[PDB]
Amino acid sequence: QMSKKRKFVADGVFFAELNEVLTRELAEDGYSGVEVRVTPMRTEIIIRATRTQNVLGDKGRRIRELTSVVQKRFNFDENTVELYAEKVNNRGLCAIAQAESLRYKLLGGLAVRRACYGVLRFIMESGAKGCEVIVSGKLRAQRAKSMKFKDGYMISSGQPVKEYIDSAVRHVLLRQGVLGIKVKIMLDWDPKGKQGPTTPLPDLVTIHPPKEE
Amino acid sequence: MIIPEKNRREISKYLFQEGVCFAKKDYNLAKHPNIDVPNLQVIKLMQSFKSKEYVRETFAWMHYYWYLTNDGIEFLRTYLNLPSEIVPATLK
Amino acid sequence: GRVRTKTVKKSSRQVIERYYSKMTLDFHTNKKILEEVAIIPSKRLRNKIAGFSTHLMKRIQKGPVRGISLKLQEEERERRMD
Amino acid sequence: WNAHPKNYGPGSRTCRVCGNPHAIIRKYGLMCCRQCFRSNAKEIGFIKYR
Amino acid sequence: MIHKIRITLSSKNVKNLEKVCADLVRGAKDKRLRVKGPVRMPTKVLNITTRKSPCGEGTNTWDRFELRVHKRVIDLFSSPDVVKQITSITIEPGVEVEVTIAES
RNA sequence: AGGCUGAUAACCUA
RNA sequence: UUGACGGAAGGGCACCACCAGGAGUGGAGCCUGCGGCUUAAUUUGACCAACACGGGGAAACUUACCAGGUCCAGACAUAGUAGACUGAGAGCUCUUUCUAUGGGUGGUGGUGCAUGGCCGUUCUUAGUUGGUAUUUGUCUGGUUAAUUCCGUUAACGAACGAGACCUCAGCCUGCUAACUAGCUAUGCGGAGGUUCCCUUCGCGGCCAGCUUCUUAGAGGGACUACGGCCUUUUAGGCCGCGGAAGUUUGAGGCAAUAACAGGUCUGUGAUGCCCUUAGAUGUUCUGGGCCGCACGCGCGCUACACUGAUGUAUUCAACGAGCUUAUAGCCUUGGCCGACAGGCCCGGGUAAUCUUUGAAAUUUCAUCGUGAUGGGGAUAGAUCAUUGCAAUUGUUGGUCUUCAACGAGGAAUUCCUAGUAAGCGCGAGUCAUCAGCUCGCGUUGACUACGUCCCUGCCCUUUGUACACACC
Ligand SMILES: *[C@@H]1O[C@H](CO)[C@@H](O)[C@H](O)[C@H]1O
Ligand SMILES: [K+]
Ligand SMILES: [K+]
Ligand SMILES: [K+]
Ligand SMILES: [K+]
Ligand SMILES: [K+]
Ligand SMILES: [K+]
Ligand SMILES: [K+]
Ligand SMILES: [K+]
Ligand SMILES: [Mg+2]
Ligand SMILES: [Mg+2]
Ligand SMILES: [Mg+2]
Ligand SMILES: [Mg+2]
Ligand SMILES: [Mg+2]
Ligand SMILES: [Mg+2]
Ligand SMILES: [Mg+2]
Ligand SMILES: [Mg+2]
Ligand SMILES: [Mg+2]
Ligand SMILES: [Mg+2]
Ligand SMILES: [Mg+2]
Ligand SMILES: [Mg+2]
Ligand SMILES: [Mg+2]
Ligand SMILES: [Mg+2]
Ligand SMILES: [Mg+2]
Ligand SMILES: [Mg+2]
Ligand SMILES: [Mg+2]
Ligand SMILES: [Mg+2]
Ligand SMILES: [Mg+2]
Ligand SMILES: [Mg+2]
Ligand SMILES: [Mg+2]
Ligand SMILES: [Mg+2]
Ligand SMILES: [Mg+2]
Ligand SMILES: [Mg+2]
Ligand SMILES: [Mg+2]
Ligand SMILES: [Zn+2]
Repeated sequence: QMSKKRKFVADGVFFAELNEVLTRELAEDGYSGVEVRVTPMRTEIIIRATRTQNVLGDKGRRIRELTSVVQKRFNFDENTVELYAEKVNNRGLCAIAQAESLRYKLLGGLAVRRACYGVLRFIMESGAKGCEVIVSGKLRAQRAKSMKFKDGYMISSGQPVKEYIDSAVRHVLLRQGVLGIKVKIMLDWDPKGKQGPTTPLPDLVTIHPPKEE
Repeated sequence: MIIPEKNRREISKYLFQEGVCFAKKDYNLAKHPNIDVPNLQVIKLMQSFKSKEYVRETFAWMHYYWYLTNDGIEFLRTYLNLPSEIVPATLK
Repeated sequence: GRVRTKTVKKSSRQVIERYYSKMTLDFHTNKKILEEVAIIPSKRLRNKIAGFSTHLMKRIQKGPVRGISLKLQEEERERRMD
Repeated sequence: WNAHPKNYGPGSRTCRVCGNPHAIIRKYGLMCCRQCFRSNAKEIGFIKYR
Repeated sequence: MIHKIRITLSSKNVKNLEKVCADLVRGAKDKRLRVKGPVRMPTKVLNITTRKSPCGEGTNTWDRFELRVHKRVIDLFSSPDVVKQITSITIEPGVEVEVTIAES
């Protein structure tokens, strides 16, 4: 038995470490996040990935390996933890998925200008209020510089950034050094709460149209 | 790395019995938490498998994560001399 | 200082444009009207809009204002000139 | 080999994320160095309010 | 026959914690059980203050990190089986439910 | 020797 | 043409500017960081925006440095065939029962002027940008903390920053409701005073009641609303009632464009190239060093006393933190032993439950009496205990003794506008032991101003320019 303070910290450290382990094991499977749903008699781990068919493996072989190694590593009782793969509903509104998408294009050899506009164009087609892609490093010359690709709406300051901005940072290990990818997607107000935050922007005021009855 | 033949079997037995293994990057640790073999001998032996593609390696937060591959299962069966119908726990 | 920004001034004029009949010269009644006829995210923003609109209602009483288009008031002026 | 006692002091403790021995945060049992904690703070559940 | 059962709820999310507390009190008022609570313990504010810079150069700026823990205590006067029925409902994520027989 | 100056000269102090 | 600059002009602005002041710092002793010197080594980064900074309070470890001894923790692939010494029997013999080649791996090795990320800074100011050489938009004027607004108008309509926003604090005798928070009443009991009665204290009641005090959810509350006056019909400003609150109520968090060869390769299983890789720059072990002392500098601590020191009596916080239970590893009550330091025993607490019944300055009475004095407590001797595997180059904590400079600090210079400055202590980080540091917390509680552009800078406009590496 440990105190509440340490138990909550220990739960946060488990989530942070699990995400890192999956971020590297499932790097090339579109890994976009994880949700840890601890319940009586069972803790459920839901893995979000754009390409779920590669996370499950042939006849679920890989998802069973991940479950087994996770249970042993984190001192779980056998058959008391489950891993479930899941697909990202709107791949173009997830910055972590777009940052990894841009990463593999650059590794493959696609030009930076062309690759960054492909992501920028795809995100705006998916129904985003705006987007911004930044690539930094040794692009062609020995000296480093930054290229910024921006489109649409964006905010930087205040509380709304936490709810409306979806940002990710990734490193690309190229032959001449490391490029830095930053994808920053501004979401749109979704009252249903699925595509974006349900709470509106603080400065957005809406006047109801009067009725003639 | 001169692993005793008795310790070598335990690693292969455990690795074949369960298609995954893990270790903390701590060479001083006396015993592996899942095998009597010393922690270092587990890390070095599965480094040999990694170079022969018998396992797939992941590292994060000071821990190794190894996963058996199809070739690794083929090799371990001959080494352990077990019936061809037996498979690791992850394949069932 | 206490200068109202475009958010407060713009919203206040729109409210008075299409709810001039409902609005009154009382701040406390006007801020209950804004809850009914508008979606203002924060209470502090709602108070500033209600206070400035109440200021604009007093302006309209004495005469015409620049950025507010009151159709019924406009029709009265047209009849006067014609 | 590794005979020297390692029951207390900086040499006994290391960062759980990176393994570095410096600037370890031991409060609440975090056992992370100050640089790794700032990177992982949001995921752990810590937040900046003021 | 009737015993004072103590239910303790902990969470970082206030809205989820308050939602589960209402679901339990309202779920027990349907069975006409006597309910004491929810009692809100003082909020625990874990605090880590750390240097922003990964090196020691520049103005010494600090980040104050806070992790708030909210705790609720509900006492239900009923049998363990009935309480097990009320608490068995699905609980919101991040809310930790803990049922114990009050030592009185 | 200190101070003044980003620094030197000049200047000021001991 | 755009910028930058000007000992050019105009407008505006900032306690990292000044003014009016407060506390000081600079002088003394000491603590700690930097340079220099010394050294086997005294590892190293950094020079407004380095110098109690690298969370860098190093006994070992840390550790990068120095003197030495080990170990392989050299995957994979190819081809070949009891003694002597010693710091220590560590290794090497005795006794008992791998070698090339490529290719890797490790490295607190080098390059932050090859990089990612993060952070600092320009820059706390209000600034920046599309669509339809460069410019207009983005403005003469008024106004604002604000490129904030009102208006002007060859622009119109938008995007960022600002504001909004989020957190904490301030009001609620209203809502929700509490045996881990209390109050009031009542019952019983103790003590005092006059059997009732009165004062006071203790205990009890999940069927005394209740939520003022405490806790924390949901809401409410301020909008400059109202009055007077001043401003252009404006935007707005000054004063005032009421009000918990009338500076965007207070304080923070977040925070644009474009930049810097700013810092970090010594946070990282971030990383290119280079170096090294078994007489190793890998790793570990022993010992020393990082602290070494003619000297210069920076952040500080303690002081020079009577508005005090000492000895009594007395008395009021807030933020927070806490264990593997092994005899017991964390915070520790109570009892006993001891002058102290500390020790033994029974326990509580994984915590609004136990530590926590929880400070100091101050208040109060006495002593001291202007004397470097009972101010000051450096330096030093003797001795005791605690942490640790280990205390010497004193880890720290006690006891007696020793009793230095310092009598308010030159040129110069920092911070600060209200629960603030200053004083006063407390928790947390580091942590086996060690706080003169840092990050927070409360307690006591002011002087002065409500301005200005004189100094140091900043923003906008006009203007000059032979500057653009941009007046260094
Ligand atoms: C990737 O997509 C998930 C979808 O749930 C979203 O939650 C993350 O914010 C995004 O990065
Ligand atoms: K002084
Ligand atoms: K400093
Ligand atoms: K950099
Ligand atoms: K009595
Ligand atoms: K770095
Ligand atoms: K490097
Ligand atoms: K570190
Ligand atoms: K002394
Ligand atoms: Mg904004
Ligand atoms: Mg803001
Ligand atoms: Mg001023
Ligand atoms: Mg100054
Ligand atoms: Mg002055
Ligand atoms: Mg002083
Ligand atoms: Mg001096
Ligand atoms: Mg001095
Ligand atoms: Mg500055
Ligand atoms: Mg050392
Ligand atoms: Mg050593
Ligand atoms: Mg080394
Ligand atoms: Mg390294
Ligand atoms: Mg640089
Ligand atoms: Mg109350
Ligand atoms: Mg409220
Ligand atoms: Mg800026
Ligand atoms: Mg440089
Ligand atoms: Mg040092
Ligand atoms: Mg300092
Ligand atoms: Mg004295
Ligand atoms: Mg008290
Ligand atoms: Mg004396
Ligand atoms: Mg020390
Ligand atoms: Mg320090
Ligand atoms: Zn770390």
